[PDB]
Amino acid sequence: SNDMDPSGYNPAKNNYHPVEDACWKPGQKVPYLAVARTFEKIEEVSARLRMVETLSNLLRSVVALSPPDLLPVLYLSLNHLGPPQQGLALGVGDGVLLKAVAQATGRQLESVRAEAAEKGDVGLVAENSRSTPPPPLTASGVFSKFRDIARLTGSASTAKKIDIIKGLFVACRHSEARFIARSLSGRLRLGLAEQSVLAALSQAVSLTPPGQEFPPAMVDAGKGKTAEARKTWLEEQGMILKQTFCEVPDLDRIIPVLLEHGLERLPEHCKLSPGIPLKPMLAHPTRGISEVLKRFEEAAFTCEYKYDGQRAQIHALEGGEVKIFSRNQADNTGKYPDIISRIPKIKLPSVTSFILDTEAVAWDREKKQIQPFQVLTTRKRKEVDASEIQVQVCLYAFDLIYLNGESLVREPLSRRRQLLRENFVETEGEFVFATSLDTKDIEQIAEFLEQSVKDSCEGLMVKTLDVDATYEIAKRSHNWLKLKKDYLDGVGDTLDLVVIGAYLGRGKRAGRYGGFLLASYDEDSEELQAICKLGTGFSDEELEEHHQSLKALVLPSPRPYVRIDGAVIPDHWLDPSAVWEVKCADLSLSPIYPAARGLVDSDKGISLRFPRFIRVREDKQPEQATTSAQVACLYRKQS
DNA sequence: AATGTCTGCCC
DNA sequence: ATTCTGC
DNA sequence: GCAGAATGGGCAGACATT
Ligand SMILES: *O=P([O])([O])O[C][C]1O[C](N2[C]=NC3=C2N=[C]N=C3[N])[C]([O])[C]1[O]
Repeated sequence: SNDMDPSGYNPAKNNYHPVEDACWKPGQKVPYLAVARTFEKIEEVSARLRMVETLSNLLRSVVALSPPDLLPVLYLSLNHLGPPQQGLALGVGDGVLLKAVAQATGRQLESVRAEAAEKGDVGLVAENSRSTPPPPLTASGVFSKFRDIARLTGSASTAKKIDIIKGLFVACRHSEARFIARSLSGRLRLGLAEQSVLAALSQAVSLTPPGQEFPPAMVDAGKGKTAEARKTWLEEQGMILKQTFCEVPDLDRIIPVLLEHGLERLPEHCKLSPGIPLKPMLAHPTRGISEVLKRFEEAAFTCEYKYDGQRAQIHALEGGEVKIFSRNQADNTGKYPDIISRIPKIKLPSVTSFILDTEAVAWDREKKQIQPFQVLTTRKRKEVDASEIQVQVCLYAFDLIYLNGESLVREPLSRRRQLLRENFVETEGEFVFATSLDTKDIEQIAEFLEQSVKDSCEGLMVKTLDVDATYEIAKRSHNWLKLKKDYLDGVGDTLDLVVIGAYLGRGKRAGRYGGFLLASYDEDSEELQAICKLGTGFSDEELEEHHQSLKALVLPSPRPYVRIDGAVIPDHWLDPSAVWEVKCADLSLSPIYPAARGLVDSDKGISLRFPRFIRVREDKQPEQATTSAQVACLYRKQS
């Protein structure tokens, strides 16, 4: 009966009925166009609550009509390929994608490239493209082609990905090509990501319980509730799903349990366990110690060195298997044979399993001192052998999430940290507890902040010990504070840099400039040397003003005294004129930027770590910008 | 063999 | 990673 | 304050090209 064309699917309508308002039939694969139309409706709105309801409508229809497609539809909505620990990646960026578009349309790659840049969205290019009879795309078919792309490996694999991609585009109808392309480029731009997908899912399976006989007698379990009881109930079901997901961020595990046992019984089937990465506790920036004392009020807190390495979530399973996961739940085990072989040394004989929250820091065993993050990044990644490791690592342990088969997630940090100290064993330069200070005295805190930089850290992490001090990400994901010198007004490295070029903006930046190429003044050669790009720190209004004043400085070709070497050629070369104050966290030795090359190193120039716009220096012309010699001086002052 | 470009993921 | 902003 | 979307530098690895 339901022969509604998916082109008319409207998951945003009032009084959405999961069966009758779907654009597909019970037992039919969810059409990809149904997902694209949901994306369109989500795009058109800015209230996340409207977005969540719209997605929820789609999901309720999937649960009611096509339950096996729930997982692909969710992954499509998250724009992921599977669980984060499986390390599946498309291996497709704008390069492979635009080359695929060019072939599907007959156009030259430069033309497509130029249009994508101007429109700021590869989706608009693929959609408005003449594709110089295939069945309609389904959600699971598209999902599975994405996974086919990601699995393609070896010589000629790029051509094989382009072929799959072209096959997708030739079957696309209406808005499908826009979202296929946006999916492949990695930016859906819905205004809706993981938190809203979770809210939509918990809402969907609460209103339309999975697993009923068809047609479901219970299509809207909110209908018997007052508005206020409905809100309270959806919030509680949502919290169940979110807290479970933060401990087990694996839809492949969660969805079957959801579909079979329902959401209220989810915690009984999915729990934190070693070997499945969990979502890490994150930190909010603070702009000074006073801000720390106020945000925390009367809560006792501790300060810890903020080490400059990579987060390493170390799992030791019952039975001895050791896994190491990144901050993003990627499996880094194969990267760290040195750490696996040192686990025996770090725990008492009674420790049978754990999840440790640590920072892996590059460590010079000769000098017994910390090495910079840049050195850490020269470690091999895949399938590393333990004897060939050149850059040793020292683990700085700061949290214990799971111990001897018990979750510590609801334990306050005071207790988790005590359990860390009591059950684990320090070895200098191999595994040590984060340097810490428990105080509320500004003097000691300021001094400790100073000491951490002198001890080659970035600053401090500040964490309450007992008040709201648990590790429950679903309750507050940014429960910690980070205090870095470069956050403090007038403390960090600031530079005055010449804007030499602009890059057309993507997404909401389309039609203006999203980034800028900046240069220092090389006094000796009287040239401007590219030092970094810049794309954060301006309000939207400033960004519109920058575009409006700088488009008048656009040059057809660059000045001959403007050296950019390996930096990305700007979309618009700009007459050097505008001078901007830029803050950064650090200077780095750069493989591409020419700024100050030969003043520290004969071949490498210098770039900025985490540059951000502070303000225009309308009082300066290019010759008053920070010089390359000063950039070198700053770099050496880092020691 | 060597080099250059693209990508994913660290921050 | 930093930063901005509509809700 | 959340959640999301803009955006930064730079590495190893995987390919492509020569
Ligand atoms: O938000 P940021 O990504 O800048 O910082 C969080 C990040 O810092 C790392 N870290 C180092 N030392 C730490 C620590 N986190 C928590 N406690 C201590 N002592 C860690 O990798 C975080 O992800």
